[PDB]
Amino acid sequence: HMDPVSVWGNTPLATVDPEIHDLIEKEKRRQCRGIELIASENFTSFAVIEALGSALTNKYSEGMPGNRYYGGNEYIDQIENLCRSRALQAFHLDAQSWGVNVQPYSGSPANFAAYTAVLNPHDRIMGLDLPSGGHLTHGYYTSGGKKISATSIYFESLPYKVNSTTGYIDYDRLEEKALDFRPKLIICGGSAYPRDWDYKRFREVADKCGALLLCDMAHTSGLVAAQEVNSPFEYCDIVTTTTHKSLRGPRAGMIFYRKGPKPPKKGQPENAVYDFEDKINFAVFPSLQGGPHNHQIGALAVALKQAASPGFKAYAKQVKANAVALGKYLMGKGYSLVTGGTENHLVLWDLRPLGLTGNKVEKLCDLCNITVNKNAVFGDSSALAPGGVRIGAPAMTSRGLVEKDFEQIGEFLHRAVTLTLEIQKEHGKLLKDFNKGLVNNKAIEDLKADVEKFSALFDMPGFLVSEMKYKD
Amino acid sequence: SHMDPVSVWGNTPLATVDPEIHDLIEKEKRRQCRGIELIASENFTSFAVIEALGSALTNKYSEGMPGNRYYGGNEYIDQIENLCRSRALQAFHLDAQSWGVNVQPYSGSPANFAAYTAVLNPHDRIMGLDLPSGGHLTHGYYTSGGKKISATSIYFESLPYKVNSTTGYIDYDRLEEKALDFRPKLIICGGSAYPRDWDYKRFREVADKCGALLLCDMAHTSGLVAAQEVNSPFEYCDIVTTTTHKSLRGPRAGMIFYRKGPKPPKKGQPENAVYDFEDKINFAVFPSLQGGPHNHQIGALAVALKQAASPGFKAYAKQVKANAVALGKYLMGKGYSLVTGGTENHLVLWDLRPLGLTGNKVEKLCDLCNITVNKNAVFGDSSALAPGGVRIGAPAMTSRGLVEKDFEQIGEFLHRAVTLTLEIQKEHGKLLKDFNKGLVNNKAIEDLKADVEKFSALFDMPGFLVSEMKYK
Amino acid sequence: HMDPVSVWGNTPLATVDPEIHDLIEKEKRRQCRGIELIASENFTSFAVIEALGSALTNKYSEGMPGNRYYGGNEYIDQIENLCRSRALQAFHLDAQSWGVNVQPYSGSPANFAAYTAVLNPHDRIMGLDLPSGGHLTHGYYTSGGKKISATSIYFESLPYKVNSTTGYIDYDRLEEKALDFRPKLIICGGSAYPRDWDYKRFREVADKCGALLLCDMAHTSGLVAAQEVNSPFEYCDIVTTTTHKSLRGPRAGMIFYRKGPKPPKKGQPENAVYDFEDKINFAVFPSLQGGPHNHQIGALAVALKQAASPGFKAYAKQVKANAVALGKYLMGKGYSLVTGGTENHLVLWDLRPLGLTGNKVEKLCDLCNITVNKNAVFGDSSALAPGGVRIGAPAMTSRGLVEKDFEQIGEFLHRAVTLTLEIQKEHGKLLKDFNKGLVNNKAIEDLKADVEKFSALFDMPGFLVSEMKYK
Amino acid sequence: HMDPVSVWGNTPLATVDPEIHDLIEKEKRRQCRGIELIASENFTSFAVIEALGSALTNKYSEGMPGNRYYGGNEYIDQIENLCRSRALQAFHLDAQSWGVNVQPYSGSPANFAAYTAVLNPHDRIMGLDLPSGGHLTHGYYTSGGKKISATSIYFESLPYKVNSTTGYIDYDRLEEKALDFRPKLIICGGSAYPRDWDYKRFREVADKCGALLLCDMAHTSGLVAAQEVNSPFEYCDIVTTTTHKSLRGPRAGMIFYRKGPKPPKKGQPENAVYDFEDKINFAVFPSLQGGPHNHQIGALAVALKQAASPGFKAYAKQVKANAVALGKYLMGKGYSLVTGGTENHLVLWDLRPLGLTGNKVEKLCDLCNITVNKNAVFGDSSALAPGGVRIGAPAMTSRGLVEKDFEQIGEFLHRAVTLTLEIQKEHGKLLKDFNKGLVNNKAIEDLKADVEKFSALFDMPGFLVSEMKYKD
Ligand SMILES: Nc1nc2c(c(=O)[nH]1)N(C=O)[C@@H](CNc1ccc(C(=O)N[C@@H](CCC(=O)O)C(=O)O)cc1)CN2
Ligand SMILES: Nc1nc2c(c(=O)[nH]1)N(C=O)[C@@H](CNc1ccc(C(=O)N[C@@H](CCC(=O)O)C(=O)O)cc1)CN2
Ligand SMILES: Cc1ncc(COP(=O)(O)O)c(CNCC(=O)O)c1O
Ligand SMILES: Cc1ncc(COP(=O)(O)O)c(CNCC(=O)O)c1O
Ligand SMILES: Cc1ncc(COP(=O)(O)O)c(CNCC(=O)O)c1O
Ligand SMILES: Cc1ncc(COP(=O)(O)O)c(CNCC(=O)O)c1O
Repeated sequence: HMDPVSVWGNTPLATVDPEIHDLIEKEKRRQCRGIELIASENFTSFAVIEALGSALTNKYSEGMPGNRYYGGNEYIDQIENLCRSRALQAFHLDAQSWGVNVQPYSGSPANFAAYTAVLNPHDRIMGLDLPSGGHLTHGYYTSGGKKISATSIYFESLPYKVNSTTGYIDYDRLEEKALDFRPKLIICGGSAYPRDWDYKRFREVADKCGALLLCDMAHTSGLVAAQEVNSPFEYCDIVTTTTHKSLRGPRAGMIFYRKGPKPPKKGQPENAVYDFEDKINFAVFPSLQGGPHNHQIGALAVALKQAASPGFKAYAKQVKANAVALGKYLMGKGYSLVTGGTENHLVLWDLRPLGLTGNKVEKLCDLCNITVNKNAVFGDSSALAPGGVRIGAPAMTSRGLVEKDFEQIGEFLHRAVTLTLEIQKEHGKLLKDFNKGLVNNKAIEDLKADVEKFSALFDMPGFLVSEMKYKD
Repeated sequence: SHMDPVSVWGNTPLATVDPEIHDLIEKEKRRQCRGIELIASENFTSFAVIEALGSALTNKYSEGMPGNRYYGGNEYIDQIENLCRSRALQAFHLDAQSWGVNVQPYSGSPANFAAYTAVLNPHDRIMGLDLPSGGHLTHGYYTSGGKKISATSIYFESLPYKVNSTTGYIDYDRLEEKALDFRPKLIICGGSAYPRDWDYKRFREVADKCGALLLCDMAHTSGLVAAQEVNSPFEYCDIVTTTTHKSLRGPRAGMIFYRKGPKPPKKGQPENAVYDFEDKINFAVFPSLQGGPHNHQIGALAVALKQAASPGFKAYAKQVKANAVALGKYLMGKGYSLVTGGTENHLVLWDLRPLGLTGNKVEKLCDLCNITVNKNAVFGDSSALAPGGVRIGAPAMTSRGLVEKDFEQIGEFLHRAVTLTLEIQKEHGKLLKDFNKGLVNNKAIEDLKADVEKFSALFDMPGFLVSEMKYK
Repeated sequence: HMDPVSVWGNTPLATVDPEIHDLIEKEKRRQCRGIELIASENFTSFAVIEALGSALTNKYSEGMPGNRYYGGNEYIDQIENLCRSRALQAFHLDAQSWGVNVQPYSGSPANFAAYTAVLNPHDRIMGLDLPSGGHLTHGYYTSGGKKISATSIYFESLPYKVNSTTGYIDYDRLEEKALDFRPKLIICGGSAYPRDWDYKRFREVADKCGALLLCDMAHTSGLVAAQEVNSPFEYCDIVTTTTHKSLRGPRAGMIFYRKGPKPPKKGQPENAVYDFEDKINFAVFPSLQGGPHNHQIGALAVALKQAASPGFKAYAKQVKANAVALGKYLMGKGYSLVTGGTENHLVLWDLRPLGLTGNKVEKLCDLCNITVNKNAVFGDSSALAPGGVRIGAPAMTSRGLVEKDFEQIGEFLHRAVTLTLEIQKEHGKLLKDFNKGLVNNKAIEDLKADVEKFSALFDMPGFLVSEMKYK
Repeated sequence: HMDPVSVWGNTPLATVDPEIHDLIEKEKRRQCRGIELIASENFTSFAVIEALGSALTNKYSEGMPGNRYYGGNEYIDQIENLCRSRALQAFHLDAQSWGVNVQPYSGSPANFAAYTAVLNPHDRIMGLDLPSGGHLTHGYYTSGGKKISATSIYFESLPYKVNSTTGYIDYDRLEEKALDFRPKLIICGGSAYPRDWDYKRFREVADKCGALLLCDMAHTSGLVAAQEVNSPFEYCDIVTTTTHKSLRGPRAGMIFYRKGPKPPKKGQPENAVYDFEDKINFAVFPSLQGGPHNHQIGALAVALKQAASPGFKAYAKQVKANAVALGKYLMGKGYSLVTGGTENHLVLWDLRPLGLTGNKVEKLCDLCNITVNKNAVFGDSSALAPGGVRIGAPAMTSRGLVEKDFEQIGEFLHRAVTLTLEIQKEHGKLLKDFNKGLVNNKAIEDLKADVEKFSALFDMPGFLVSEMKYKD
């Protein structure tokens, strides 16, 4: 016999799947009881989460609002239309000059669709090299010639790099490379670059070589919405983004593109108009994706409303201030930060002067409930044991931490790195030897206890701590 | 210019933070439980799945594999993903020594593109079921006019195989002849609108004769496969891809299953040869194509896979098939043309061309009656806007507890709707603008809508509590 | 010290390089003392040869006449212009409707340039499958999936086949495949197809799937010039060819292409014109080739004047009549010819009913001074030991042989295949065992002697038999 | 009736085709009555020409000696074997360490086959940029991004350039580009580079990036054979060449490749052997070409015997001395030569400091029977009106000219450029205006007459002037 609808279909998770329920409750506790510093993470709102976990998941809605491949989309269409209009509003865009596709499943799908829209297979792209701070999907292949991202397989990549001494983008080498390589598309924006971008110069280079210019603002999108960093929309043809990083929304992607009359250009006819909209929509669907994830789109619409608020503007300001305060504390202890500071939400910490690799710092921190990620820095070839760790402010800022709290985070990090060195000095640099120091280390247990005491006190968005299964 | 307290932006319910989106979700909830939802790729998932989907799991970056991540903090995410993978193998009755599974694909189209990228180089040759014959977009779809539609016909070289134009069954002889001439690297089986089971044994014989890999995309029928109610592709295929939101009744996600261990003996193949899909498939998903896994989808999928392994789910799958057959017999008794003259799965494909109708007209009129279908290509179609068919599926309404007699009532509603569509076309014209005039103040549409809603209200509804919904 | 110009630069080959001179003299004797049946071979004229071996070899002339990348082309331009105009005249083409590029180094370069002009990498082509009679450059990959020609690597090939029982092109399967595969270019013409081509049906198929239509007439180009087979120009967008086969010229290629207004077609705009010329020229140079080989172009101009003569039409008629007479004799002995005859210059002889492969027949024939080539027939997978031999009439017809002489050739071939069977019957099918039967074989010696006696009855173009070193 | 064999087949060209015969005789006179300075031209020997115009043209001989697809090759095989063996001898190569394919129809076919042998479509190559002196087939696309050579279409090119101060290859910039772009193949050798090549440094760069190293020695092959320039064979994996430039043979190409045991390398198994031979042969045939041109192969065998002689070594020395003397004379008049001199057979003359383009100098020289070619120099973007002219010594040296005669050539060139300036000064820089000065110009007539008077006296290889139709 079939189970009654109520039994399988309405019973709460806690009863249907106690194993998964318990693991989610353990993860909720973990998010509360640690210092969460992954620069691409955030804590999104309960309101976003209620839309994300909703009956919107049940609907097939391929196509565009008002031109679907399925019936039943009267309300899904209104949700998607509201999501798109709120996206334009959040970034201060005129709807006659910009459009947006909100269907990409995540950031990497958004980028691959934007590229597919404007490029044929094997067309040439240039993005920021991964060890210089660019993303996998900006054309990443290794210095050993190994193609990693599919954006280096289906397209031809030549990454541009930062200056090897200052850590800032080398705009002169960018121009020289672009004039030699003749890319169809230049990508700006990054995953681990701690400075703002001269989009005007990128536009000058793109015009000189006849390339399209795309900005991937995934990491700093929340700061862009708050008008706290340079706006890529002033100079770029296409702007892609994720929505779950500094924008504090669900996991999703968006592709913004110019519409309407083109600016004057010698060699271009008069009354010319942009022609990105149809190509970008087609690339997302039917070229690459299938059904939109409407629960993500609904959740994203919520997040875009929240991003347009004065409270969100203050949040973005505080993110930047917290990142600067943390960077200043770390440099005050003698640590090496790439570019010697930050203009955004992250710092990239070069551990090579200490004789450490980022995997060791990440692992020790993780045992202490300090959540970071090892990260490539300039010149790295090892993804297993890169030379850096990357620290971001969005998630802890969302819990209400201010500059003095981020100075405490700096001291926790300083204690963690000091302990990592002590373990390496005692047990060795080989990872199998280093790991011996991670067992029954009283200093690790004591640092973990201190971190938990610090972390547990702060508020947590997304659920009620008073209702959670694990309060200790 | 202060930040909002965490409680205000971060803990307040959706109903207060975003009344507009809340109201639209409430309207969509009513729409889902007050009409007859017949899109064959839709289902109504459980509340337990939805609670995992809307959870703190959305906040985590966890690129890599369990135990080998690019970020710290994955102690519990790793346990959730491991449980998802093990439950996936268990749901399909697979030995872990012989099969593995990647549960990170964001959806079905991402799963297929990653599976192809794993085993194919750009421009390698594929053969899948042609879209008008019932195959999916991602099976290499380009049109009979030569227009490349799916990226699977751009980045790879496609030659679709077709059904027999008179019987509607796959033409296995032309499949073999085509494969021996075209020499594909990969043959794809499984479909989106094919109403019969698949001779996987014959597909394996063809693949062996031409040296191809064999992949089954069981997206639509995966729930039936898990319940052992249709042929298992795992007996004969190298790789099996699927979505999880169709007959499997889970969240929107994809999975890629692949063989592991020793290869079966083959002449010319060396002794002790082993499969080598695992590393390539994992690498294709990440870092080649995707970024961070969507852990809330993975957790929700783990729940759905536990639910799929139950005796109640097997009974559900049996009932889905029985309902589809009863609907088909009812429609054929009236004279309606079903491809292959019936069904062996969860759907029927209905050719409207003998009536002089296109599927967009039927879909539009049905929608006004709260009967949710999709227009669908049938053999020989070239129009996606106005195809010659409509596709009807049993999973969603079967999940509301409907049995055969209820599906006969659905058949009568569809007969009434198609009759009304034909009557409107006879009175108002075949041109869409003229036809549309017949949809205003149509008393028979209103009567049918009222009858549909009264019938729909007789049944329970999974995923949310009807007693608590805003629009009662 | 440098050698004086007269020593290194003006002294004849016979003194500068006796080894190469002696080998050329032996090759000259071989060509006029055997029976030369390779269907793609001919004996070109002394006049063609004099232009081929000339100071034209010294010139760099990249570009087009009147638009060169080098100085000094006052006369090279006149030679190339005359070659092009004579090419159009030889094929009865109006210069308003057809142009031609005469720079391709050979046939395979001509085809690759024609494809490059109209296709992007990986665009789809369909040509006649090699075992069905098509050329390597028509998209050849094997039934085992191994890409052989670069035309299956840089482009995406789906070959069409002959009917497995009749040997004629299966036009219904061609159309069905083209509608499914949607090629950008369909190629017709072949290397071992013994029948004429329904270019009209090819045009109907090409129009149904929106493809360009190209004919590679390399083998039969001489017959086309003589209006002795169907003209591909009536229906094809592009016609490629070699010049050294039935056309009886130097080794070179040409690409003909339509110019001017396009014929009426639904959907295409009014006043639309062909746009092949610039693309085809650019593909030849600077895309693929470097300097034209002006000695080949000059020699080609000579051959094209000779091909337009009344004597050449008579030659082309005789080539066809000789091929038919040869095929009739062979079938009268019970041999299996693909399609049961011929409409062109060649026959394709299926040896499989005899239990032989073409490599054995080719090898025994070679020992008798009967020059053939083993050849794929339908279903073959082995290039080493294919199931057929291909026999052509152009070369021996150029020595003046007529039907009764080709009947004697048929008898020599019958003797050779009989001896091949006798050796296999005694020594077996394994090649190493078969080869043992070729040592001190008195019947081989007798057949060779009869072949040389017969071959010496006829004149020889291209050089004077009376002046050759080895008489 | 057919024409008798003697009539069509044995009658001399002078009777069969008086039009073509007369044009060849006019061309023979032109070659005698001018100063022929195209650096890629030569005057080959009568002995070469007799093999080139021979019955060898009649033979189909696809395959390799002893492994043909046609009967009848008993003597063609001996000719090809002798050509190959003499090719190895002429370049002082051990047959156990090097092989050679002598079937390429010309230089561009040789290069495309060599690339096809070792590369897949879209693999990466780096060659000398055309304006820096590289050949079309070294990956030429323009600074405007226009793909010109098929070697920039079927493969992915990134050219390396000369240093703008010195005019020599900038080896550090080559290394930097190679490490960023990661080519599969690096090409050295050139068409208009007036200096020798540091093959040792090319090998160091290739090893640092894991690339194959190919030298295209087409222009200087005669100097290489005479051991008068650096040997590429010491360091390159593959060496391609034409045979009609300084080698003084027929128009043809050759591909040399390493064979036998590989040199010691960490990260490579012991007893490793080279594996180029079969791939190179396959690329030439059956991949790209059809029947070999046996008359070219026979003529090439003759030329290779002649190239191995002591007289040819003296010729190669004289070519270099003549180019130096010419360059010294031009620089003494104040002209600008790229790199300030030459180490090979050519000089590249930058006309830009004069306010001239190379098309004007070429046209005026051509009217005076001075045969040159306009040529790109560093920074050029115009193929129509490039900034230089290229001048070579091989052809006139083959007529017996020595250093003092090349000083006279320098004065004729000086008069030509002086006249070009005077015409431009009077009539203007616009080509239509400049062309007005080329009509009824007494100074052009006097220069032409002086050139003819000078040129007519010298000997001419390849035919007997005493027998030519036009002696005035
Ligand atoms: N500048 C930057 N930092 C970043 C990212 C990025 O895209 N750009 N990431 C964006 O997510 C994460 C790192 N993601 C990476 C994924 C794969 C490889 C990589 O090279 N993998 C090789 C080597 C593996 C190994 O040695 O163990 C491979 O997978 O084979 C590197 C980084 C986090 N930090
Ligand atoms: N350094 C160098 N010099 C050389 C050659 C070479 O390959 N490299 N050549 C080797 O043979 C000749 C020049 N060949 C060339 C062929 C085409 C174009 C080119 O860019 N053509 C464009 C633009 C034509 C136009 O503006 O009129 C085109 O064809 O569209 C340039 C040079 C002679 N000198
Ligand atoms: C600049 C940038 N763009 C796109 C993405 C991709 O988003 P998805 O992971 O949702 O595909 C990232 C992810 N970067 C993750 C990190 O820096 O840790 C990114 O940093
Ligand atoms: C066989 C098959 N495979 C893959 C997919 C793709 O799943 P996503 O939409 O999640 O990308 C579908 C979707 N088919 C939807 C339908 O038939 O209506 C499908 O039918
Ligand atoms: C270095 C080089 N390589 C190959 C070639 C091609 O040879 P073919 O033209 O036979 O294809 C050339 C021609 N260079 C001619 C010139 O410099 O004027 C060349 O200079
Ligand atoms: C139809 C056809 N096309 C092109 C070619 C190529 O010509 P080249 O060999 O010059 O590249 C051939 C050669 N066919 C040779 C044979 O059938 O024996 C051919 O048969």
